[PDB]
Amino acid sequence: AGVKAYELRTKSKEQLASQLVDLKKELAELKVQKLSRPSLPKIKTVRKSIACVLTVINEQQREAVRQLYKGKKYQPKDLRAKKTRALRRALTKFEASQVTEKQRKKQIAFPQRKYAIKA
Amino acid sequence: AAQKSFRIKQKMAKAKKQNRPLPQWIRLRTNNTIRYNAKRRNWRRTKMNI
Amino acid sequence: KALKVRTSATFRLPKTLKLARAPKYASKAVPHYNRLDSYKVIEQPITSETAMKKVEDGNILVFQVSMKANKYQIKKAVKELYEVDVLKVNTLVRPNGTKKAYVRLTADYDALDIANRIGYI
Amino acid sequence: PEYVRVQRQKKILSIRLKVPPTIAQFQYTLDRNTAAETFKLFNKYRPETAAEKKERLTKEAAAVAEGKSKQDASPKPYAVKYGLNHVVALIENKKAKLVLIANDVDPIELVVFLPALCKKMGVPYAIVKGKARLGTLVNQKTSAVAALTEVRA
Amino acid sequence: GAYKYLEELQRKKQSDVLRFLQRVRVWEYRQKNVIHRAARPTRPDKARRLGYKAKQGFVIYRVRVRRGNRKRPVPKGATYGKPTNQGVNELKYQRSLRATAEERVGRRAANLRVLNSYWVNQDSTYKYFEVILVDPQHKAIRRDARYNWICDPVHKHREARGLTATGKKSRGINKGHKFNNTKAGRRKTWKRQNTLSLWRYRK
Amino acid sequence: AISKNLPILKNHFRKHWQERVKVHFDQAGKKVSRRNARATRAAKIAPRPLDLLRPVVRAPTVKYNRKVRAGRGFTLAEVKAAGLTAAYARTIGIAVDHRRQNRNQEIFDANVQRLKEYQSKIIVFPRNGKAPEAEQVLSAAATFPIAQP
RNA sequence: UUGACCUCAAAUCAGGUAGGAGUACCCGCUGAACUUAAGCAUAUCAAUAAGCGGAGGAAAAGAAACCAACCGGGAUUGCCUUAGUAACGGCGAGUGAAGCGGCAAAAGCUCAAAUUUGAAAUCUGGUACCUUCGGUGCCCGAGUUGUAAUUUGGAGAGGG
RNA sequence: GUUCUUUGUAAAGUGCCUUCGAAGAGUCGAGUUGUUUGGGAAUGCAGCUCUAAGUGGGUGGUAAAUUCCAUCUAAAGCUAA
Repeated sequence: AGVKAYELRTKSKEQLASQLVDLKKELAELKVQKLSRPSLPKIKTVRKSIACVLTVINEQQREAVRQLYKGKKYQPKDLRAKKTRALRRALTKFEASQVTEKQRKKQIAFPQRKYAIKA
Repeated sequence: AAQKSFRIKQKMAKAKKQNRPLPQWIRLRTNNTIRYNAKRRNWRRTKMNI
Repeated sequence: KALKVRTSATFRLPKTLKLARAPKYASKAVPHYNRLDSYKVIEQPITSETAMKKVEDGNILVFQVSMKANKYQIKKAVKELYEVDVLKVNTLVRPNGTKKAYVRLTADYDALDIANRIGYI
Repeated sequence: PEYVRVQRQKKILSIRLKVPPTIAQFQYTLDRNTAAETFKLFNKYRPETAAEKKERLTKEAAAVAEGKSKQDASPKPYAVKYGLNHVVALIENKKAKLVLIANDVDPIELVVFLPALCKKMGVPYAIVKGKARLGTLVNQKTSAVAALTEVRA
Repeated sequence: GAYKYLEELQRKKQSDVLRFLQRVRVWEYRQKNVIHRAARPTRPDKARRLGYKAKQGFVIYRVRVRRGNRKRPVPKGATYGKPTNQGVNELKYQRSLRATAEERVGRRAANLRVLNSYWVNQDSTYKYFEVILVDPQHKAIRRDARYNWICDPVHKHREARGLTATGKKSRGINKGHKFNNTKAGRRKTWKRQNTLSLWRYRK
Repeated sequence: AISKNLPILKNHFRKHWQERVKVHFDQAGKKVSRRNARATRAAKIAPRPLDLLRPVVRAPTVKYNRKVRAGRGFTLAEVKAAGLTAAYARTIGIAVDHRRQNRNQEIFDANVQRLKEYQSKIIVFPRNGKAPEAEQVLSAAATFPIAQP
């Protein structure tokens, strides 16, 4: 069988924690029956169900802390867009598009004109 | 020896587990070319150098 | 006015006020759960024929335990997973790289009667 | 400590050596009594701070474009001129009437020519003790130069 | 403008007023560390014409280096080669001492960028230099597009690659026939004229 | 080593020349790249003539002084004589060289006439965005060629 | 006594940054010998290999303290050519460019040096809010030992 | 292609007359030493010593003095193909 990720996201924080304990209890019993039977493929379903609950549990707490740091500077570093080491050190679009006040007048007064040569 | 660090014994445990023959069901797999364990080690035939 | 009276010829760094850390963001913002809980301390019982005879004779439970667990956590997990009293815990590292724990119960409990509740016998 | 010893012997090393006449025209600074009236007269011409400049603009944003004024709603300023670049230019253009020079400028070469420039240009000058006190009347930390161009009657 | 008066005064280095300050300052700089932070530039007019500005992010360091030639290591003087390479005591270290001063500062403050440097004082054993450093991570330099070019990563350790004023002087990068060997790069020019160019249709 | 009469050859192959052999296998490959680069550029620089107008220039060095050659820029005194400013001229496709002068009347009047014929053959589009498109001519040199006097 | 200033420190202070790897190509330092000269020491191999430091998708160079001696060219780079030439060298062995010319590609620029002086007009940070690669308000600070605006020699500025 | 906002008694360009016109120092340069270069009475670089000028200075491939001319504007910086 196995649990479904979409069925777990509709549960509260305590329901997921209580379900994780039951899956851990269920895994313990199968590890006792495993040593007395030639094969036990059922143990894979229980182990991957635990990974599903732990993923949803970690996703809910990460989403909750992402909302209390929302719309403010200095968000924690694992909730930040890594994307590269070097690209993080690169200038932002605002900083890279900065021009001095003197050259701003030259671009306004003398733009690159559009023209063609036939007549 | 007989009074060894944990790091030495950890490599001892790994070398003991790899000292096994091939499982018999591996030879029956489709497109299999492995015939015998070519990385077999024996304490009398060759030393593992820690 | 005069200056300070110094009774020693040695000048040493003054004790300045140390400020406690007040970070503007958490270091990880999600605390990791218990790395080694009761279900990770005890993995599976060891059911070799020599280990089984120690259960009904010496009232000693033989378990395979995590290599990161000490005698404190093994004792705490045994009395929480099975609700028994522990007299002493003896541990060894097996030659295959796994930890083996000899858990002896008190005289108020029977190891054979609770190994049946656990399963294996 | 080393920083305490290096600043005491620096004063020591600077008095055992023969100081050239360009330097040591400092430390003949204005006396304690005379400097009192100098800072009493200069304190009446403090420049506007960041505080009282703001409500000056508010009254100038409601009278010029509204009362059909030519930006003359505020009176002509009377403030002490400060800054090495500004005052040196005022000396060359015969605009300063009294120049105050600090004696404790650490890069002393900034103000060594000021007594010579004031003398040849004929403007009176006074080497005053304390670049920090000069900064107080211009609402800065250090000014090291203080000049007066005009004065009320 | 007072900067004209200091500029003319700094050229009278053997006058009595400058040589007294030279002897006082050479003592003070020697009591401090080899590399130490300078609160303000000793020569404000010299620094500000080299790119220094008086705002947050511009850092001035004072550094002294040992004068003289460069002794080849060659333990006990033996070189094990032709007699033309047996010289040990008259090698001249093709990089200037001012470039060595910049490189020592750039390793201590690795978070900064070396802009320029200038001579401040010297003695028999030590030559003293002041190096102008900028902060590429400060918002005043990240903005203010007159200075944000230093933040783009091609300018990492300019003094270590000879990209500073003293670095290009040591590399000889100028214009004219006198710099034919070194005008686009010594190793690139040599590789250009030591390359056998062969086409599909042989010429 | 020296025998069997032959001209004395000077072959400079006594270094590790085999490490610096450059065979131009990409002569056909890079030629396609230049045409591709020229094609993708012209679409980005919509219908500008892909190159600036350049003046007529007499070469130095009497081996070559008898010829005229396309120069760099239109020699600031010449730009004012044509009736426009240098900063405006750079935006219309007139390359400007500030560091060369005029000491030849024949060259000067040929370059001034070159600029007059250019302004009479352009369609400067307004900044508004009306865009009465004037489908591209890919060369400004093939329209105003350099001719020997 | 109290409050500044200057210099120098301390803190698990608030927020950042540097290391290492890779290293074909690039920017520098350092630097041989085998070999060739039928020996060999200058020379040659070679301003190379090895060693070390520092970058990028290219790097470097780059808008003349240039080439020229002309009826003058006009940033840099690369290719063809100049040319195995001028020249260098027990003038032995060998080494060895550059200007012009044709082409590829083309793009120009700004700081210091000025009194804004009838108004530091400049900027970081903190905080609050908002349309959040930022913006606005407020509050400390930086800064007159000079931050903005104007000007860069092709000019340009004060003025009329 | 459409659409919302007017920036602004703001900024920029050109004509004539008048007064000015600030422009980089242990740097240029020189001696010597080493290294390097095709650069040869010394091409570049570096150490040491000496140390500038303002109708000035650098360069003009033979060292020096004298008299002209030509040509650029160093000792600060950025930039695609």
